[PDB]
Amino acid sequence: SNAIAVGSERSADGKGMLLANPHFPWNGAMRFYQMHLTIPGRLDVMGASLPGLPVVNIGFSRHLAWTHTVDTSSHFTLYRLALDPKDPRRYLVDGRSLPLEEKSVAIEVRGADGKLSRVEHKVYQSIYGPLVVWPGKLDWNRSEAYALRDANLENTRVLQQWYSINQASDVADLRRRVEALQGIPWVNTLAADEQGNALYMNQSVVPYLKPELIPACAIPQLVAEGLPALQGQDSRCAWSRDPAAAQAGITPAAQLPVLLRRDFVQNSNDSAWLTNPASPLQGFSPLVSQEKPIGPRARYALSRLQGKQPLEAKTLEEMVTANHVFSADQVLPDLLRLCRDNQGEKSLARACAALAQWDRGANLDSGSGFVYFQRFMQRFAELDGAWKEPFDAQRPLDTPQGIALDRPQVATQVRQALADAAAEVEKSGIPDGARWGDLQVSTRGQERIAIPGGDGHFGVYNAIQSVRKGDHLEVVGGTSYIQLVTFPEEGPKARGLLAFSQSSDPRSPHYRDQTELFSRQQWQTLPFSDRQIDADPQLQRLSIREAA
Amino acid sequence: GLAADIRWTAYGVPHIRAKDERGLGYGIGYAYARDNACLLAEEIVTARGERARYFGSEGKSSAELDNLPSDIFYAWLNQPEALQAFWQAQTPAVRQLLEGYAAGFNRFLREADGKTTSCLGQPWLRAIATDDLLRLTRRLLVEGGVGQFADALVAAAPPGAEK
Repeated sequence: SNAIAVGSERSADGKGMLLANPHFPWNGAMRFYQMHLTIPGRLDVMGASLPGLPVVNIGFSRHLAWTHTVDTSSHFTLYRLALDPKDPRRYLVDGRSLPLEEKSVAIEVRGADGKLSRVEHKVYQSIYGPLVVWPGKLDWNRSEAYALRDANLENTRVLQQWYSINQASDVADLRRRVEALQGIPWVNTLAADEQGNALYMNQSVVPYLKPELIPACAIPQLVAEGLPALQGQDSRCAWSRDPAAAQAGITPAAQLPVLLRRDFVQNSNDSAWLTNPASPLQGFSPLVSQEKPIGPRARYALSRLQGKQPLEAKTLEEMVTANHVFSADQVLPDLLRLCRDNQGEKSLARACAALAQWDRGANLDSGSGFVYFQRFMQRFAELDGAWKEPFDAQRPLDTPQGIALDRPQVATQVRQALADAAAEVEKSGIPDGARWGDLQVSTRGQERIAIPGGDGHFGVYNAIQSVRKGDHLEVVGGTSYIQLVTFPEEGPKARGLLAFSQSSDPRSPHYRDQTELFSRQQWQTLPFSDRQIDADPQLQRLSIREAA
Repeated sequence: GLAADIRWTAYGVPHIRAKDERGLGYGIGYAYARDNACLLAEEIVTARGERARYFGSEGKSSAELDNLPSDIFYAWLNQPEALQAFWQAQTPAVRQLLEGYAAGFNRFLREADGKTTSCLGQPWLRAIATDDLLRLTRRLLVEGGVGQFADALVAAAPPGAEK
């Protein structure tokens, strides 16, 4: 997901502005749906929601717009159990042997013959939560096992939290409502209001350990691999209690990152750290936010946002619709120099020519250079010490950069990587001259629709993930509900699209209509006022009722 | 009772007006069923842990989990005691939104003749309850936690006598 909120010090109109670009599946239980909800006098909100939820999850109201992005905080911890050496179904806490609980579930299974059979299955549980096995990493042997405590299992506040967000008036009110209930499970919140405040909150449900416990309780090797793993044989490693937290054992709201600005805040799924580099967010629990190198989408966004020039709605829209492959900025200039140094290598000629021609984008008409670049990058990623300028913590916006071509080993390996990628691409059965939109599509009945964008890991802000399906790349997730909101005097002006269209049913008139628009990158008005709704010549009305 | 006024604008975007949460929920559940009844029905089968019952063990959920492991995980996650606790902890406003949604989804199902729904007549397409919406909510709740370890939970069994 991406989000950008702009305030009064940087917007062209001196008021707030918000770009919401969540990247979520195109099918299933996380498929967004647009709707506008009104209880006259006290609720009037529009945006998009997830299946089955009677609340707006990303949206806007008269003076406020908000969105979310998946955060980097941990929302569970693993506990390494010390098993009782006499019995692997018992584990030790403070030296005392405790039995696992066994909860059995019964499932009905339809067989080859069409009959049902009953399958029973035992779920083992510790005082922390159920046991989990990852063969070869988190095993259950005679010495140890692993249990998992999920902080959102006791978060009964999640629907209430978006009901409350849906009632918020402005950014101060949104912040009070979220800090008060702490019902957000696993996203950041970014918002702007008409008055020109830009807000970032990393306010979600996060296991709490007091600072002195963190180094004491960690399993060092697993934490080094990114797993929030704790010593489960020591009762002192229970999540910490603080009366200010809304739920036992979660982090109180005052200890979670918040930034309130009048220039901008942004996030593309990195930590809170460089939300706005003019005011770095540091000094939080590592369960909450760490200072890690930011990914290419955020580096892209900050490259467009930093500086003194006013930001227009069009500027934010075009950050999405440009489909710029920002990772190419870091590697393509030195890669092309390597191509020029090897004009005699016949095996490289077609890739070098494609890469040279390429518009450095993931547009429908972008040439095969994009595909060569992706396959090259997948190999470049595996090389060691190949960056000319490695990540520098004092230059987090501009590193890593460049290929270290002056090191003879690197030149050799990078050239091999390109030859490998070139052979891989050419071994695929892709028609000569095919462009990116010929390859990447979304199927609708037995038509396809060409879909622009590309993988967020290559720094394409319009992130689209696809999978090979027969002769094509079928879109499975990415840019989904798009909303760009500004606050002119008459009322909120919201523009965008639901990329995969309102309905998942091929019979519906709304199965592919916005997908055609998304293909052409033609965003539309999101009508909110009674005036905007009535001006629609497609307006249909129905009133329904029944007894309770 | 329950009542909603619905306006749709271009691209099938509903605008629901009601005097209270139950009526608002009624409008939402009806509008959403009109567009996505089959999707919600499938995901409710998943969150009830009934995929293997309707589709056998060789299929997967839309999260690409195998049907039987997915069912074990959701039967565990959405046990009756957990759903009752979650319900008892909801405010009247949220209970009303959920009651209205279920009723509005079910009203669309009673009236549908196939204009916009491809799965009428399938045994897994049926009237829904507020507990089903709680199942969906809980499934989403744990997506940043134990849901990412669903296969690992189902796989967890103690060792035998191996060396």
